Amino acid sequence: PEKVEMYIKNLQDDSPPVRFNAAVALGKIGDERAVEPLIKALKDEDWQVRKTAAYALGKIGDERAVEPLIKALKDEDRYVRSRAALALGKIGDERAVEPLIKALKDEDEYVRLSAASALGKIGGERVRAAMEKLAETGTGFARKVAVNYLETHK
Amino acid sequence: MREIVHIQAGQCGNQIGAKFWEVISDEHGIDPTGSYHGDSDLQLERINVYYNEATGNKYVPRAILVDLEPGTMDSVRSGPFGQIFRPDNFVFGQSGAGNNWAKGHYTEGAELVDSVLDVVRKESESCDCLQGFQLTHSLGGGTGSGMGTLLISKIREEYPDRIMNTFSVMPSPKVSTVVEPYNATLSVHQLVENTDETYCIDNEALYDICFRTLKLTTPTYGDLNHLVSATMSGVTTCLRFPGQLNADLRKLAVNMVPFPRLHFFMPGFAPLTSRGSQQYRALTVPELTQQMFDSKNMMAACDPRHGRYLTVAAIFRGRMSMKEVDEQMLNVQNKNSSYFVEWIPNNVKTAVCDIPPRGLKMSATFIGNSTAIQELFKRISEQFTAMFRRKAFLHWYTGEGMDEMEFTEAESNMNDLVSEYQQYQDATAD
Amino acid sequence: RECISIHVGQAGVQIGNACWELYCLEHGIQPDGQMPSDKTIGGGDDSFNTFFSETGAGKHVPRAVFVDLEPTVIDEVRTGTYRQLFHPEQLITGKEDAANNYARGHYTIGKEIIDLVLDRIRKLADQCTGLQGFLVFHSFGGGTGSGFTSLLMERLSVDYGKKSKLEFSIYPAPQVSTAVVEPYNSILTTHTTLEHSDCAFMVDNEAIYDICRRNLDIERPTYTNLNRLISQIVSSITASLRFDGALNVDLTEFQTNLVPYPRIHFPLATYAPVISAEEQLSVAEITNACFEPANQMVKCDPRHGKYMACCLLYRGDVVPKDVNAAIATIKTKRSIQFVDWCPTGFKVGINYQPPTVVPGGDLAKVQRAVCMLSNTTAIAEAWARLDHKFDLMYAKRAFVHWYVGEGMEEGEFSEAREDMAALEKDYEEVGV
Ligand SMILES: Nc1nc2c(ncn2[C@@H]2O[C@H](COP(=O)(O)OP(=O)(O)OP(=O)(O)O)[C@@H](O)[C@H]2O)c(=O)[nH]1
Ligand SMILES: Nc1nc2c(ncn2[C@@H]2O[C@H](COP(=O)(O)OP(=O)(O)O)[C@@H](O)[C@H]2O)c(=O)[nH]1
Ligand SMILES: [Mg+2]
Repeated sequence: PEKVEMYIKNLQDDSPPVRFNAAVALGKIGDERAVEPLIKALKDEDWQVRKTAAYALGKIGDERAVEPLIKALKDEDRYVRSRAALALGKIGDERAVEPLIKALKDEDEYVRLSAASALGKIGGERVRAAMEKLAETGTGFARKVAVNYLETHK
Repeated sequence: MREIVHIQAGQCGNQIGAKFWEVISDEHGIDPTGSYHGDSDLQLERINVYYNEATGNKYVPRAILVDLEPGTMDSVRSGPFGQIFRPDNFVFGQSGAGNNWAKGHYTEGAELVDSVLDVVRKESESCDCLQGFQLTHSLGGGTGSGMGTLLISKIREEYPDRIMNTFSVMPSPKVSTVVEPYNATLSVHQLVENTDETYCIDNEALYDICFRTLKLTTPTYGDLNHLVSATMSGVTTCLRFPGQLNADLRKLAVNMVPFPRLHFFMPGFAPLTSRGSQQYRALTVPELTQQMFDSKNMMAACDPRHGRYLTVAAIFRGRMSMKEVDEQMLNVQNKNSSYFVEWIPNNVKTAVCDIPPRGLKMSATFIGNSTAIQELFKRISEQFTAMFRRKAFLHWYTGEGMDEMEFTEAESNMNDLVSEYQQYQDATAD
Repeated sequence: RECISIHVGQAGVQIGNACWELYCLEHGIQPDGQMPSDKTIGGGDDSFNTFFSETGAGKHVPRAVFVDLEPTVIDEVRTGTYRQLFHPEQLITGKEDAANNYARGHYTIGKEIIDLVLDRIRKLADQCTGLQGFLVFHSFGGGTGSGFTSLLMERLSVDYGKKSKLEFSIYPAPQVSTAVVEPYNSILTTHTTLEHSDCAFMVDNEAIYDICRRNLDIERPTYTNLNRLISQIVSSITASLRFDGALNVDLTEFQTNLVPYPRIHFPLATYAPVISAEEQLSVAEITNACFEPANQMVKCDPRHGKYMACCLLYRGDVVPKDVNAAIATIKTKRSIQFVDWCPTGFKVGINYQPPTVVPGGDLAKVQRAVCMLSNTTAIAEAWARLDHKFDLMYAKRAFVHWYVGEGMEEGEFSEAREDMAALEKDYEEVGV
């Protein structure tokens, strides 16, 4: 409580390792006050701050993070994309099902895997419908994930 | 001698290749759907060289788009004139060559090569009388270099009475990938043995023209390709519009190639401009002819005054006095006598086409077989020597099936080529 | 996606448990393998699973194997604080050791245990989705460290072809020197492993002994003192492979960046700051100290050689602008000679995770640290020292009868030395 105000002002700070350490801290404690400042750190100049803000937003869970994380699946950095996909899987919001399906055709193995894992964690009915459609009208890795989900779910 | 089959490989091949189609389709009055919407009769006269007539009066490019990287497939297809190309003619791998020549010439490339040859065979069938082949590629990368030269060799064993012409873009440290001299030396070895006519487009000269002449501080590949597209448009003018002078691939090759191996041409263009540079002061015949041999206008990083011209082909475009052209081409030879080989009478050939290129009222394209092109090969040889001396990164190639002798063979051939150029530069009529 | 660690002989085994002590501390893992919500590192994303498999319980088990031809050293691992962390099948011991004889570790005694070790590695390889390769720890001077490592390296090349093998070698010293014949064992291992290793990081016992006395003020440094330091440097080298970092991520990135000629694969590692717990250093200071011969893992003069590669791996409180500024001064101010055909490019990596020190260890906790990896011609000095010592004894054929009586041919000694002569010439010729 008394320390949450501190790390929120360290997230703003000039020094990149200090900004990184502020985002690591706010994920370790996880207060509802840290949501909007960590949402701003998703658009940070440094990839090591962006990826740990994304991991923090997934741990805390707040719904306000669902939209900036959806845009974060399109981040230039492979680690930021994997951490954003996994965060959306932790939150489990059905608004993330289609952007996560688009991440199944990413150039990075970890990102593809992270998107597959996230979809499995959400596993509603809209996920199932999208998996059914992808199992029939889908290709390669993205098809394997649809087919594997429907076989892990009798 | 009617139809020409076009093949574009790798990143560079497909980008420069696509700009060539966008340019000549506009020149021939074709929209991105392949429908003729022009005005001149001359536009459709020699249309059968680069296009096939299908559907109603729809024209399709006789083009094969290759890359081991599938990314290139969407780039070209989603492009300006991406809808003209035959969808069955795109041959794309899911792999990649990671800028390794051995990956394109031996592993990843050798697997896709027969699927490409299946498509070359498809287009060679709906050919009344095939002139030859035209390949656009880069010598610095892996696909265009390795797979491209594998294609050249594989085509030449099946179609040997057909002309093999290439547009090879030279790697440069100014532009780009440490083992680029290996990819460029290994490709030059194939080109010296398996092509009839090669246009040496140097990325060092391309950068320099943008930087020094066009005043483009840090140019993109879009700025370099603006020089390549305009060059290709002018060097293929003879073949695309009705005329006598170098009308076909073999006729051009007969006039331009005195010696088998000495088939590398220094391309040039006049006037030179930046993309979307709001045109000012149209050029005259004397201004065009002077910009001819002007070292500042060459697409290969060589000084024409550092060697002799064995043969020359000059192409003037627009509405101009033929007596002005003939007068200016004679003076340019008499006021530069020493730079034209004395033992080759009537070595400079001139052509006038009444159709000028896009945005230009008048232009002039130059194709020169100068002994001064040894400067380009010397530059690649020096860059290669430093690395191969210590046998640096050689295992990236030798691991992919290749032998060390192949490096020694390519180095020997390229050194021999330079010595051959010098022997004719030093050769006197006496 | 995964790496297997092999710890051979006394040096390798003892270094392995010092390494693993630090890895656990770095990733927030307890000595039982548990990683609870209070001790979990915090900042999400973790790639430590390249080195630790995960059990159904939530227990993180090292993807490590410990081999010795005598039980003494591994018994200490089995009874130590980390007895809980490793599974019993990972720790392999014989009865009779190699008695500081290469031929016993490679032929006679080594041939008895080679097959079991391979099946124990196979158990680990079978738990890997995409095994990148191996990290091999051993000494040059011990009969097992030299003999069994080369025998295993030979067998891993056949059983695992397209798999990287990066070594961490204990280069001998007269200070911590338990054998006269260590130069013989060193030349013999380097000859037989050369064609099987992809990269080798030497640790010169004389350099660490010198660093402990100079920097840590230890009067007569013991194996405990040296090992805490080795593991600090080793952790900084392997950090790339265990963390969500951009430089030297997989074993291939390490080979590609650091080694341009195949035989010449011995990078010299430097590390700053090495402070005794008894004053804050800047990015400029720690970068500068990397180019000081006093701070090197191996004793050699880099001003007398040429570089083929130069990587700077920073950790902790390290700001991008400060790193760029520090590098810029080093380019303009220093006399760093690179070979012609390779570019003068300093590959930089920054991890903002604070440095983790050994509690009860001789090392102080610093804000920032740096580990430089340089592929220099100067490392031929380490080979020359060894080769001369070898030549002195070999000329009179002293101790050779111990090798020929243990399944070895005397010609393998001459063959070995010939390969070293070629390796020394290669470093000389490459640096013109
Ligand atoms: N730094 C360091 N060096 C060590 C350690 N243990 C031994 N050494 C050195 O390694 C060399 C001796 O080789 P060892 O590793 O002990 O031998 P081994 O592999 O067990 O083989 P055998 O003695 O034949 O059983 C000498 O240079 C020792 O000083 C250690 O824990 N750390
Ligand atoms: N001028 C020009 N050069 C290019 C282009 N693309 C790549 N290059 C050059 O070609 C070399 C790299 O080859 P590339 O085609 O990308 O690789 P590939 O797909 O494996 O053949 C370098 O020398 C680049 O400078 C391009 O569009 N234009
Ligand atoms: Mg022992």
